[PDB]
Amino acid sequence: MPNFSGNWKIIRSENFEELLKVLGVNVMLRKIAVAAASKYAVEIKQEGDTFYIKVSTTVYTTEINFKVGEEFEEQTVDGRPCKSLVKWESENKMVCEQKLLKGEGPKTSWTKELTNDGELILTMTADDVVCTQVFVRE
Ligand SMILES: *C/C(=C/c1ccc2cc(C#C)ccc2c1)C(=O)OC
Repeated sequence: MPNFSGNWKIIRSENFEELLKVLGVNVMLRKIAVAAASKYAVEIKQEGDTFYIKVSTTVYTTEINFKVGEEFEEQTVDGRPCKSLVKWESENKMVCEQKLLKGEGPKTSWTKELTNDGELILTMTADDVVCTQVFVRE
């Protein structure tokens, strides 16, 4: 029974650098971030409403655990602790609204969707800007 469960590898990444600009990241780091983003792998274990997600590059890995509908702490795309909450939008799309623990900055959110043709699509939004990363089953 195919759901979000599996090992995914990035095949495209539109607007990553623009998003990091909105998050105040300096040019050079933006450019390295982009280079490193072509090696993004994602591992998802899913049972019902409940998700384990590991995202790794060449040199960094992180894990989140969440239940749909339950608040949890994570990091934004610019690595600040935030409050996060995930809701379904349809059978195989979910959206996440984030609010900052401490401090001021852009409105962030993200979405994961499992298309009919077997891709995983990730959007990440900072204010006006929308990054789109497409993944395929490893
Ligand atoms: C599930 C997930 C994956 C993902 C992909 C790319 C990311 C880039 C950065 C940066 C900088 C942070 C987190 C990423 C996470 C996700 O939910 O991301 C928000």
